[PDB]
Amino acid sequence: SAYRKKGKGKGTTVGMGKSSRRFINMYGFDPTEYSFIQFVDPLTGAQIEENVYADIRDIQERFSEVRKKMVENDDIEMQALGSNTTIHAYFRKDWSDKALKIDLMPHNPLKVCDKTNGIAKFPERELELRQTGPAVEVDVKDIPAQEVEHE
Repeated sequence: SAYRKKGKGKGTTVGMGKSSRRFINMYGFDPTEYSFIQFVDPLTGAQIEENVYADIRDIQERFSEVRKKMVENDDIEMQALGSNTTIHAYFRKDWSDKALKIDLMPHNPLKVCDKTNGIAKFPERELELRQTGPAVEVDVKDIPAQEVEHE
């Protein structure tokens, strides 16, 4: 008697795969809104936030600071004092695209006193506050503005 059972020969087919995937997502936004009139002085260059119902009481209050530093700094003597009425009003375009520059004056007109030839004016009446000058429209970026610089 005799027997031979040779074999038991099998194999294995294994196979895996690396599953690695990167991803990058980021999006910001600068939601800014501003609708008002920018007040500025022609003399030096004061700055104040005025609106449709801007009250002189306010503009005069903050103005005190500007004028204070001006005279304090000691730069002039009567350059600013010589004239203190005309104000520069900076308006903003409808779509805040361009910037309008219009100057305005107070409602306190004066007159000259003299008892000798006091009629050196043209034949007109109702002489009231007239337009001191035309308006200047220029892009906020166009005008000489100290654009903020990134840190």
